[PDB]
Amino acid sequence: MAPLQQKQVVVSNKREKPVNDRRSRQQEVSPAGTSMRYEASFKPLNGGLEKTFRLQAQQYHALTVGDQGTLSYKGTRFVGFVSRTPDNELEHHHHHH
Repeated sequence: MAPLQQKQVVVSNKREKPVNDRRSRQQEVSPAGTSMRYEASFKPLNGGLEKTFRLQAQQYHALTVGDQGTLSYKGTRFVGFVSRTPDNELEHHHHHH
């Protein structure tokens, strides 16, 4: 059993660490060049090592760096990120233009 552990974190910086596929069964690192899976660093407000989770391009485009907000994770397993003010809470339905 695992409850949704939610704590407010800082989206500090984007990161990119090289990846290797599990099928390689490598006994060594040996990066497979690069990848389009951009990583986001979630820093705990109470101090600690940044939680660098790997995201897709479409996913990284969904959040903003600097946006302090709630993080929903279960241990080391990333579930979802909860922005305080999502895009549509700024981009409202009533416009002048």
